[PDB]
Amino acid sequence: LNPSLVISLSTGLSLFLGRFVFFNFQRENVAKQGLPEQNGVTHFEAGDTRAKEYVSLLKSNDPVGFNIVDVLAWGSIGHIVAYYILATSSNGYDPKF
Amino acid sequence: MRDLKTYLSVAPVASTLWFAALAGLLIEINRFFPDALTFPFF
Amino acid sequence: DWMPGQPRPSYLDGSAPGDFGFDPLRLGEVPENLERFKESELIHCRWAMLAVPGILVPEALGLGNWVKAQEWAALPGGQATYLGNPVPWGTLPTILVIEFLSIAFVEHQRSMEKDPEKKKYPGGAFDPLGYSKDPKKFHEYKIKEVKNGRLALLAFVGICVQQSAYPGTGPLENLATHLADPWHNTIGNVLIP
Amino acid sequence: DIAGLTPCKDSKQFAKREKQSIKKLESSLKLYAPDSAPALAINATIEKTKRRFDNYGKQGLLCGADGLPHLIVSGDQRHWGEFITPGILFLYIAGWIGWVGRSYLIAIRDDKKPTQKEIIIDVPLATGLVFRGFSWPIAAYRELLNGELVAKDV
Amino acid sequence: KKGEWLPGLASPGYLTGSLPGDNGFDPLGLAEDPENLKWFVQAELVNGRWAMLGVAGMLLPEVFTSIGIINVPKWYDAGKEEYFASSSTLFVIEFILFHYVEIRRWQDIKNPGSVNQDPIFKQYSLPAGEVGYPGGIFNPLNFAPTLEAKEKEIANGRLAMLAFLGFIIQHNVTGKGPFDNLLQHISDPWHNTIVQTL
Ligand code: CLA
Ligand SMILES: CC(/C=C/C=C(C)/C=C/[C@@]12O[C@]1(C)C[C@@H](O)CC2(C)C)=C\C=C\C=C(C)\C=C\C=C(C)\C=C\[C@@]12O[C@]1(C)C[C@@H](O)CC2(C)C
Ligand SMILES: CC1=C(/C=C/C(C)=C/C=C/C(C)=C\C=C/C=C(C)/C=C/C=C(C)/C=C/C2=C(C)CCCC2(C)C)C(C)(C)CCC1
Ligand SMILES: CC1=C(/C=C/C(C)=C/C=CC(/C)=C/C=C/C=C(C)\C=C\C=C(C)\C=C\C2=C(C)CCCC2(C)C)C(C)(C)CCC1
Repeated sequence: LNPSLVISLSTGLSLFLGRFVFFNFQRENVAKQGLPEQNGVTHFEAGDTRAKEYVSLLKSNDPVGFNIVDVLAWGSIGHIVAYYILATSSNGYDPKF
Repeated sequence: MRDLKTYLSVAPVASTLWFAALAGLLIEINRFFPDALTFPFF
Repeated sequence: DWMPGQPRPSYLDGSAPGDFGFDPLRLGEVPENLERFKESELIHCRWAMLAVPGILVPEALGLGNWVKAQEWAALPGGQATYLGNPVPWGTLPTILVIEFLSIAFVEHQRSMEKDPEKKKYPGGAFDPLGYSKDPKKFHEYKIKEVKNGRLALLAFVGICVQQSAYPGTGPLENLATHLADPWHNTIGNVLIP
Repeated sequence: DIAGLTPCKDSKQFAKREKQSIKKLESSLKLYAPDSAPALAINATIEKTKRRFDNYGKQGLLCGADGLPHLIVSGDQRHWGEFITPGILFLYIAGWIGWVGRSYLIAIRDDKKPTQKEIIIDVPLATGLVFRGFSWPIAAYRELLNGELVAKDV
Repeated sequence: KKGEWLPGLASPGYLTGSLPGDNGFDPLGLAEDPENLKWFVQAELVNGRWAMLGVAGMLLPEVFTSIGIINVPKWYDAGKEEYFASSSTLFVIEFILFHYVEIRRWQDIKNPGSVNQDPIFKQYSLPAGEVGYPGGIFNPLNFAPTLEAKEKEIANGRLAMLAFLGFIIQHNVTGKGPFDNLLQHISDPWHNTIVQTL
């Protein structure tokens, strides 16, 4: 009901899940999938300057590598689910058994 | 006789005789049970 | 052998616990698929075995059937009831989030393993009584586990299909109505209305 | 009833169409002599029409708002006589034809000049072969199971 | 002399008289393949045995009730008479039992000898007989399975199958049991035949 409470709780919980539960799984999957490549070379290696990975802002001081991009991602997931909860709880819709 | 049989079994002649017989059979079946739109026996 | 007189698949010898050569569709042809299949089978068997008593025991008591006990959630004021008393945190969004989080964490922790024998039979913290000491007695326990698990899976299938056949009834109710008049009240009326 | 249609026996537009058809046929009859060959032919046609409509009502066909019979082919057991048992009959006859022709082709495939027996049909062999189509449903089934219906190596 | 179904016609080569009842009758050539012949012999055995049992069941009760000993209904209408159990219950029980026994028979047919053993009591196995002819417990009186008796079985089964076909067609066209038809024909054979029936 209280939008701030629900949003903050859900976002913090999603960040906790990303940081402590699914962290290693996601890192392993992104490692094994790798960068997108064309004709065997990555997009940057083919001459696409803008395809270069932004190595600057991706690095972090977190012990395990939790950086900016994944805080954005997990917080976005948390907010999406939080607003789904809020809208659906205040919608007043009721199915009939 | 033998050559008459041979020519009488050549594709066109055999086909025309077969189709004449089939047409006659179907015509008689329709005549006995005309205007049949379903199979009512079972 | 699952079928006296039918030749057995080559990749199923009979050494695995519960191997009876049943694989008509030959799904376990590839060994790396067969290992995952074995783990999945044990997980399903364990869930069904831990569930079926859960479907039956509360029904035997003065509570509703397995489908009525999970109908309170469809109401605007849904609130759960355990052993005849209303639980406090019974409202749906709670139960839902707590269950999702606990199950996700436990399942991920389970999947973070690559033995792959402890993948199916982990042990340690999950074997307090320590029944896995004698390697051959452990094998017969494995056989009994898989057999009872398959039986429980079949029982759960029967429960669900009965529920579909007669909506709003429970397995014990079906058993009681069968015992009331065996011959007339059977599956036949369902098969041939 | 099914698809909002009504039985032809109790339908009204069906009866109206029946009456109109008979009226149209009778209109021509009154012109000729009462007992001439054209009059007899027209009377026979009228009787045929009456019998047809009575039979359609009898078999229990469904009639739409147009007043014409409609065929249900969904599989309803009340209408298997409309498409399913005629369908089975057609499948039997067509498989008879195809199996007999295939048997002939396979039989004549071993000669040095098979084409000669194709433009000039070897009737003696054909008369023996045509009767295999009585039991082709079994011959084809065992042909498939035995694995030689379909040409391997292709 | 293997028995000729057409004195003037030679018998097919694939038929050699080894099988009981081999009279060389196969105009359509349905057994050109040894495997097809091996399957069809078992099919004929089982069909004939079922036909014999069924025709006996339809005939004997009818004549017995006609002469006045038991009061059973006709075979065609015997389905309505209400028994101690619902019809569907009886059907499903029969389905289970037959689904077991017929699969046992099938396993015997596919690879002979693999199902001669009782699956519950490890002893009590069937004597190593031949497909379609499983002796042992199925033959308590132990009548000799001599070849001549097998031919008699085959002939009686063929007669029974013909008789069942006649039973059903006569009931469809006339509308009563076969024995009533025979009695009516005997009363006046020259005015009670298929011609007058049709
Ligand atoms: C999801 C449950 C599950 C799974 C994953 C397995 C997996 C396995 N089983 Mg098992 N089994 C099960 C349930 C299961 N079983 C049940 C319920 C029974 C009792 C009927 C058995 C009885 C059984 C025997 C007797 C044997 C096996 C064996 C095996 C292994 C080899 C067969 C194989 O590779 O196919 C893999 C199987 C699957 C991928 C599951 C198929 C799922 C498909 C897609 C859907 C099935 C449709 C189903 C009929 C729907 C019913 C619905 C209802 C309305 C009726 C394998 C590891 C053999 C073995 O060697 O054991 C080690 C063996 O002999 N099973
Ligand atoms: C199985 C069978 C009958 C079984 C009957 C049963 C169980 C009846 C049961 C009941 O009655 C009771 C007891 C009590 C009743 O109240 C109820 C019912 C339920 C009704 C008959 C088979 C009957 C089978 C028949 C008639 C088969 C005929 C086959 C023929 C003629 C084939 C001939 C040829 O095949 C050859 C041999 C060679 C080929 O090359 C050429 C051709 C010509 C094709
Ligand atoms: C320092 C640190 C810490 C902490 C920290 C924090 C707490 C922070 C943060 C943060 C956060 C917490 C973040 C977040 C998030 C993010 C983002 C980036 C997001 C998002 C979302 C979105 C964007 C959405 C949108 C939408 C829309 C608009 C539409 C509709 C609705 C929705 C929702 C869908 C600690 C002490 C623990 C430890 C050490 C380190
Ligand atoms: C029931 C029905 C229906 C439907 C159905 C369906 C949809 C199904 C199917 C089907 C299918 C899916 C089929 C298939 C097939 C396949 C294949 C693969 C095959 C084959 C065959 C062959 C190949 C043959 C050959 C031959 C013969 C045998 C004949 C003659 C000779 C020859 C050689 C030609 C409907 C509803 C409409 C209506 C009603 C009826």
